Amino acid sequence: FTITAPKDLYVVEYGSNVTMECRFPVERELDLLALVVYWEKEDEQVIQFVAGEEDLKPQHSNFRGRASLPKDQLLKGNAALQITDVKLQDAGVYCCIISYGGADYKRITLKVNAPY
Repeated sequence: FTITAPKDLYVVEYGSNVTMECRFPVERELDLLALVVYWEKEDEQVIQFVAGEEDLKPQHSNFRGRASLPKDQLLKGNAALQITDVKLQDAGVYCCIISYGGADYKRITLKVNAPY
């Protein structure tokens, strides 16, 4: 079991949206109840999807209502993190962690260009 992140780094503009791919193999048919997904950013949880239960942790989360896991991508084996209305603070090293049978992780860097 190994996850593939084709893009190692993403460069985006302040105020825009970004979707960071994180793909895992589905042999035959997907059992959401066996799937665990965490996205972190430098020892800070962005979002999690654990056996069908999603938690944004918007308890003073820095991504209160801007982070999501589109389920049309989850079902295709892509645990993509979508961040809307990006801010400078969002730049950094993200970690995508998946457990589906086995477990693996990939680091992904986000760069945010500011206005002039």
